[PDB]
Order: sequence, then C-alpha cells, then structure tokens
Amino acid sequence: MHPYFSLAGRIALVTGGSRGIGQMIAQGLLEAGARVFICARDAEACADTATRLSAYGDCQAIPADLSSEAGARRLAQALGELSARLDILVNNAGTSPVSGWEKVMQLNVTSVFSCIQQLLPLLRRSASAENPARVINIGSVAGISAMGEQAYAYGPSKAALHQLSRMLAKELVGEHINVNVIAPGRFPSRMTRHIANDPQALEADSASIPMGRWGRPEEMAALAISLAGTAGAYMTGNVIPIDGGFHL
Amino acid sequence: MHPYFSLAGRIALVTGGSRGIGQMIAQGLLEAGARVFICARDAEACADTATRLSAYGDCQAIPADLSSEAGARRLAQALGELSARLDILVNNAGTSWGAALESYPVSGWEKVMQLNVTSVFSCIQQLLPLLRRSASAENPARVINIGSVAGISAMGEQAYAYGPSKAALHQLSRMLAKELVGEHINVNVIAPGRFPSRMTRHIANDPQALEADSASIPMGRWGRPEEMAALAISLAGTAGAYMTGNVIPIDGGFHL
Ligand SMILES: NC(=O)c1ccc[n+]([C@@H]2O[C@H](COP(=O)([O-])OP(=O)(O)OC[C@H]3O[C@@H](n4cnc5c(N)ncnc54)[C@H](OP(=O)(O)O)[C@@H]3O)[C@@H](O)[C@H]2O)c1
Repeated sequence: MHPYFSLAGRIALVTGGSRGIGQMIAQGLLEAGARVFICARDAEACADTATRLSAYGDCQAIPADLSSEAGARRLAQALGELSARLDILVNNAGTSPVSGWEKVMQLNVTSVFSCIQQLLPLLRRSASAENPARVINIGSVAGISAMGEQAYAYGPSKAALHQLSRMLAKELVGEHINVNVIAPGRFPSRMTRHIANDPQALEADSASIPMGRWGRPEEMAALAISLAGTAGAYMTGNVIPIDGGFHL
Repeated sequence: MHPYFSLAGRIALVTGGSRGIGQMIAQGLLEAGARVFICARDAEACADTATRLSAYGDCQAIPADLSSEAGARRLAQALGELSARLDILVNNAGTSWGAALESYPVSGWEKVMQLNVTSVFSCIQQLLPLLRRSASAENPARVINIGSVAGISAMGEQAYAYGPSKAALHQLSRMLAKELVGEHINVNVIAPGRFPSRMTRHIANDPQALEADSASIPMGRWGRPEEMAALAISLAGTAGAYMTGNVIPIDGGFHL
C-alpha cells in the first residue's frame, strides 16, 4: 500500500474485534499491512474470526474479558508475551429498566479506561516523535445528537467515552500517544440483522438518515486505516462522525 | 422579587440540597419566593439545613438515598404526599473520585457513574408525573441538572471518572430536552467550575493550594455562592422559559 496509508511493520490490537465494526477495522488494518491482534468476550468465536482474517494478513486472537480490572491486566500480560510493543490500540468493545445502566457504563467507558491504563507500558515502548502510538476509540453519534430514541443509557455512555478520550489525549500528547474517536452512525451489525435483510424495514429505518442509507464496511475500514496512519499522526482529541449527516 | 425573577407560587425540589451548591441553590430559590424541598442521605444534617434555610421561606427536608433506583422511587412517593405537582426539579447530588492514572480505581468509577448519571435519570423518570401535573404552555415545568466544566474541558485534574460522568449527564439532559419539549418540560444544565464545598475545603484552607488552584482559573478566583443562586433563579424563571437543552458554564472562563 502507498506510504500515506501503509501500516507495514506496525503492531495493532482491536478489542471487540470478532464481529461488526471491530472486525471491519481489523480486516482494514491487516489489508494496510499491520500485524493485528484481536480480542473479544467469546474466545472461540474470536479465534475463529482471527483464523478467517488470516486470509488478509497476520491476525491472532488473545483471550480477554475486559468487563473487569483483572481482565485489562490479563490482556496486557497476554499481549506482552507475544510482543514487546503496541503501536495501534482500537477500542471497540461496547454494549447498548435502569438496572442495565451499570453494565452499559462499565463496558463503554470504564473498561476502555482500564484497557488503556494497563496497555500504557507497551504503548510507551512504541511511542516516538517520528511516529506516535495511536489509540482509536469507537464512540457513537448517539453521544452527540439530541435525536435519541429509546436507550437512554447508550448515548450518555458514548458521550462519557468521547470526553474521556479528549482528556486522555491532552494528558498523553507529550508522550507521543495520540487519542482519537471514530463516532459511527448506523452500520451493519448482527444486532440489527433483521432490518438489514428486509428491504422495506431497511429503507424505513434509513429515512432518519439524511443520506438515506446505512454505512458500508469499507467506509469504516478506510477511516480506521487513515486515522491509524499518516492522516491521523497530527490529530489528537478528535471526535469524527461517520454517520450519513445524522449529527447535523 | 420582580416578576422576571420571582418564583412565588412555584414548588421546587433540590436534591443534594443539604450542603454545597445544592444549599446555595436552595437558598436562592427560597429568596425568589419558591416553596422548596431539599433531600440528602444525612437525615439530621438535611433537617438542620432546612431549618436554617427556613429564614428565607418554606423549606422542608425529605431524607432520601439516591444511590439506588428504590431511593428515587421513595423520594417521588414522599414528595407526592406533600405536594400535588412539581414546578422545579434541581438535580444536584453527585460525587468525585481522585487517584493516580495507573493505580487501581474501578469501584470509584461505578459509584461516580451511578450518582452523576444513572441516579439523575431515575430521579427525573420517577418524578415525571408530578412534573407533567405542573407543565403548561404558559409556564413549562423546569428541570435543572448540575453538570461540571470537567465534562467540557480536556484539562485534566485527577478524578478520571468525574469528567466523563458529567459529560454523560450533559448528553442525557440534551436527549431528555428534545423528547419532553412538546410536553412543556424544559431541561437545562448548569456546568460549574470551582465553588466552595466539602469536597474542596482542603484546598480552601491551605493558602498555597488555594493560590495555585485560583491561578488555573482565567478569572483567578472561585465562584461565589450568590452567583450560583442568581443563575439557578434565572434559569427556573422567565429567562429560562424559552430555554431547553442548554449547557451553561459558570466557571470563570475555564471552558475556554
Ligand atoms: N464544587 C464544585 O466546584 C463543583 C463543580 C462542578 C460540578 N459540581 C457538582 O455539583 C454538585 C454539588 O455538590 P457539591 O460538591 O458542591 O456539594 P457537597 O458538599 O459535596 O454536597 C452534595 C450533596 O449531595 C448529597 N448526596 C450525596 N450522595 C447522595 C445520595 N446517594 N442520595 C441523595 N443525596 C446524596 C449530599 O447529602 P449528604 O450530606 O447526606 O451526603 C449533599 O447534600 C455535585 O453533583 C458535583 O459533582 C461541583
């Protein structure tokens, strides 16, 4: 790949990389030339994903349960046996009665902090003036647009994550660790598979999106690749919508 | 109190009103002519506050622990036997957790998110029936949530859970503003910088710490109680009637 977008010789980790947006990103980074580790809650499904993604580059699954402070140290430990450094961290592991709020806030915010905190040593092993280490957090336009629907825990959790990302960016910038947010609108995911399969329900749901369609997997891949590379080297603390104009 | 700022005949509830910013707001609304209830965990301290605040108008304490869903439900029930409507809800109860980045805290986060975000949602959720009984075209019911400039500014203190939790609060407030607007229920955020409270008293008593903290603020000083009171009153009255979804810093220019 052209040097603007090439990730050859870079080592990447994508949390929640076994399906949906995380998997779209992992495939892109592999296609760009990076070595890509992935992790998810389900170790078997994650290893199956890694195997399938091995048709695109060097991909390995690592066991991780990020919904705990022990889980974040375990991932850092397991990665450290496999690599001396980490160049690219993509935090996608997320989720969507107020009894469910505690869990939404845990996975979307706190677990991302813990994951970053424990990986700081090997991120610092990588970070330099010539090429900063990259942290890319997957947020949501639900954390910015007032046009929520239901799911009143989700939007606020992503806003917490966007703000956490901004604070980290500011603190880490002198250490040559860049922190940025991709803020997706609607993209294909097994959660909304029923909508995607039925053309009537698909176009009906796309009426809320100014572009009148869902995002494409290659759009997510493309953006993640550029953010991890030359296009993203001079940015930190950004929150970038990829959302069909929803945020307007 | 001039018609523009008068809250005479209005019924208010300030959560976390026993001390700090809650107390400043409670006194402010009382002086504006509002009938104001206050709630906190410490039953005795809250009752002592209400008595002290009774010098300004009809103030009454309702002890409540908002750190669970059941507590918000009880508060709604307790206020319901006391009043037939609620004109002004001020959501002030909140907390910080400060510790080194690379150390331990994870239980700190969970407590911070529950009070600053989740408990505020359930609070409004449980009180919507009283809010709707108040709400009309000629005068909307008012929700006022206390956020923080920590949720706006990237400038990191300690307390890595606090900023994000307050940002979640601001977004929640905006979403609720959009949904309830057609029912004549306005929802707005006051995002303070430094104000004197129990949480900050250690800085305030050390001349050196206070100097360095004041120097980090563009206006070079902490907020005054009367400034918080004036803004809360304004927001609850005519100045806030055509407002919803706003997040308004009162921070000495810290947001810049
Ligand atoms: N001070 C600042 O500079 C600043 C800046 C930005 C934002 N804030 C926010 O503004 C709000 C004001 O707090 P403060 O620090 O100024 O005053 P504070 O002295 O800390 O008192 C806060 C109030 O919250 C109540 N409270 C705590 N936990 C509760 C619970 N589980 N259920 C019901 N009530 C509870 C307290 O009652 P008890 O006494 O019984 O515990 C008290 O009345 C907070 O939400 C804070 O995060 C403050």
